[PDB]
Amino acid sequence: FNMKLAINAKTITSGLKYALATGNWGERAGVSQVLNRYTYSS
Amino acid sequence: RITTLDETVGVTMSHTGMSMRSDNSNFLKVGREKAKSNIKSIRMPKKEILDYLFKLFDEYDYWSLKGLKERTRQPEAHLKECLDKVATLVKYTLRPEYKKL
Amino acid sequence: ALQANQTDISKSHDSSKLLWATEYIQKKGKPVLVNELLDYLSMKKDDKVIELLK
Amino acid sequence: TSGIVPTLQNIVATVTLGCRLDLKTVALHARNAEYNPKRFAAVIMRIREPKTTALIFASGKMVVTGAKSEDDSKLASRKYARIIQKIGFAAKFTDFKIQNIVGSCDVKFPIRLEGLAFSHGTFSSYEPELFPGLIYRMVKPKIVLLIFVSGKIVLTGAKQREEIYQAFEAIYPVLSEFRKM
Amino acid sequence: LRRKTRQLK
Amino acid sequence: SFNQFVDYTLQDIICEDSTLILEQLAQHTTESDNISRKYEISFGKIYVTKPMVNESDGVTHALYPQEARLRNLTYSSGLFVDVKKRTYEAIDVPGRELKYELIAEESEGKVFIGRLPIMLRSKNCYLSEATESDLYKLKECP
Amino acid sequence: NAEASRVYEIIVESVVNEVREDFENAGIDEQTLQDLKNIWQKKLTETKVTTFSWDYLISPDENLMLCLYDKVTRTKARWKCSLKDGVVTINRNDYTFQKAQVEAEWV
Amino acid sequence: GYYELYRRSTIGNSLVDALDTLISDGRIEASLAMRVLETFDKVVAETLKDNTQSKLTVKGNLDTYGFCDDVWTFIVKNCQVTVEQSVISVDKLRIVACNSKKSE
Amino acid sequence: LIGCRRAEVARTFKEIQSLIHVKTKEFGKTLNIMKNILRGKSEDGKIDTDNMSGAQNLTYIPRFCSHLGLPMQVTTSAEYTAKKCKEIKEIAGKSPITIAVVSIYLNILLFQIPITAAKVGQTLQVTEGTIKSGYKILYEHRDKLVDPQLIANGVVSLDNLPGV
Repeated sequence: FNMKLAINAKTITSGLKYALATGNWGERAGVSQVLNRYTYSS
Repeated sequence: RITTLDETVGVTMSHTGMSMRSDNSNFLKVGREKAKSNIKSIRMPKKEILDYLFKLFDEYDYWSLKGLKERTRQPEAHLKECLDKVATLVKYTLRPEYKKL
Repeated sequence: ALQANQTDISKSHDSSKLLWATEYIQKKGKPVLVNELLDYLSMKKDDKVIELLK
Repeated sequence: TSGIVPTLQNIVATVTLGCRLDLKTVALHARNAEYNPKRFAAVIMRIREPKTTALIFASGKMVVTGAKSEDDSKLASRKYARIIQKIGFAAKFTDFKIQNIVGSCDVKFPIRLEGLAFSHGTFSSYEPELFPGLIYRMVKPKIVLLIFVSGKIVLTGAKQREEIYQAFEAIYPVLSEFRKM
Repeated sequence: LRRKTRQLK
Repeated sequence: SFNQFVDYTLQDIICEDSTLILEQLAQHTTESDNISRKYEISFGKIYVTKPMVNESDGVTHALYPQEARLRNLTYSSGLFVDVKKRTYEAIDVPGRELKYELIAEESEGKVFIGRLPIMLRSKNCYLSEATESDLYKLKECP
Repeated sequence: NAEASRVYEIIVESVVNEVREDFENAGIDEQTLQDLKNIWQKKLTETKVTTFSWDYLISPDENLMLCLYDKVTRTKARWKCSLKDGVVTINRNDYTFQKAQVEAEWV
Repeated sequence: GYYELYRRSTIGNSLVDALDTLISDGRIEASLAMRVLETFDKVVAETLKDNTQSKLTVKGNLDTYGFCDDVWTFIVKNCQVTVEQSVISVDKLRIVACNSKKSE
Repeated sequence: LIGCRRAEVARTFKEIQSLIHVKTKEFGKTLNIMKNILRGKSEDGKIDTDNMSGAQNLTYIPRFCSHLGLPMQVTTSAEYTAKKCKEIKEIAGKSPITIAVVSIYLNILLFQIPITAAKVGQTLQVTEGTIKSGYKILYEHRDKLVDPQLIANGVVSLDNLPGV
């Protein structure tokens, strides 16, 4: 039993990155969008 | 509130991933528990082990291989030669030539 | 050492003696009289193993 | 060119008799015996004047080791055969072949192992954190060389005295080219 | 027999 | 909303399925093997570090938002949880309920469980405690 | 050696005390214990070992030690043995030891 | 099971002479004597393991070694033996040792 | 291990053994065989460069100092010390891990970081005696193991290193 291999940090890291990098809330669409920086009011 | 670690980031991560430190835990070391026990044996003369098998069969009429090896404490190679000549497998049992006596 | 190595034919079980006798019998080109057997196993008189062989 | 000849340190030779032995009888009636069938499948025998060890097996095969000379091994092997004969078993000297020769020497100067490991990368195998010595497997003849930073060379694999001399004479030029400082 | 391995909630 | 999640929700989620129990029955094959083992893994408190990035060579250093934008990196921190590993065993006499007893093996270390992206100007971000002058030093717009 | 004598007294005392049950099984009289105790003691003092209260092949006066070995190793010319719980006899003198170290060079 | 090597020692040899002398007298059964020896090994092993603390060391030159049936046999010539204090010079000291790990 | 070497982020045998459990004998034999295979297929049609060299000690220093939390200035000084550490024959034949750790230890005391050797060897899994034993050999060549610019500026002085 190796604790370093029993706990896979890639699961949490990629799961959060994927759901935030794209709009796919899973493993709903358009939940995350590239922030609009054309002007301050935008 | 959740607790925040104020130590240097390079220090907190010294125990993560491929680190020079080696794990010193004995939890669920199943392979270690049984792999440690290992001992060999030697084939003894036929005239003595062969008699031992017949007394063993007299005690019980159906002896398993693992139990047979534990009692005999001898390599399976030599035991196989004598076992076939005397017993048969359906669990090994003594042949009717000697059992029917 | 060889003389002491040779185990006495008085085995624990009569079945053991028959197995060696049968093996010794099979390795003979022609049938062997009882006299040959008596020389093989030191039981000159009528032994149960001899009867069991028949 | 080098002017220094390596000195032999170990010779591994094997001898046979073609006869079966009783290890237990030999162990009980032999001066120097070590028979542990649970641990090893032979009887370990040693002699003093030549200071050699022999592993005598139940098949009549021996492996003499520790002899410092070809002729000294012959005396040791003959004495080993005589010891078996004196016990009573049928033992006769048979083919005597040297299976391995180990030599050692010193070049008396440091060597840049990194340079050798790079240029001669097809033969060298240097793992600093696993073994502190470079392993050079010469192709002709078939001999394995151990190179150390201190300038000590260990030669193993040679079967005759000529090959070990040739190997060192053929390796000195490639070693001097990579001499440190 | 059994599966020699099970989880208790 | 993010501060509430990081401060309280993270601990609550781990405090729902914290315990994982594996039960090894007697496996009656011989009278010398009649003990039944029970291994338990439990998750304790959860710790969150400051934003950081680990490079290819394995060096970890504090990451600031300006560097993350330029280096195409993810602005995230590390998550650590205290893990307690317990093992129970008992003599499983046939046809009787068992009484598991602690066998003097209770290990109790921090385990990395992934990286959590950090929202800027949050309690866990470097810019929450930075004054206007500090932001100018960090090349951040007030 | 006082320690050797004390152990020897213990050994003889243990044998006679423990062997009583077996003799009763054989149905022998009680006096045989005294005779065995007496004869054995006279032999020990007769040996005068310690003070008492009462070629290439293998071929009392001979010094011999009987013991147990914990671990024996060698380095290419030297044998080192770690022994324990043994009794040794040297020059008609007997000793007992809980542990012993052997360090000999095999010429 | 307990080893029978101790029968070769002074105490063991004296017991054999005593029991054998009684055997010649016919006052003790031969089978009974064997039982006594079997119990003799037990008591000697127990007392030696529990009631001794002396330490001695021997240094010399080996003249003959031997191992068989889990029993080493060394012969050290020109060896110095020290007990706990006083050194003893021995011309030829033979060593016989059985297993420390009791064979069941 | 081969993959890490090709990426110039080579790890150590112990670091790999932490995750994959294989005894060193098999690990070493497999690596030598694998390298031979790569060489054999490289000539058939590269594979190795200056990075393929086993030692490549300079690559280990940045990670080791990071584990200890030392500043980048200390890391640069250690790199210079390790690079110049190969001129001494008494230390050149030592393992690169020990060379790097002892070099790091020398710089740790040079800058007076309050980190004891008991923890440096505990974190990097190196015997303290080996660290101190190597320090004695490395203590006699201190003048040649300190960056001339650092001493010239005045940041570090050779009198700040304790002497035995």
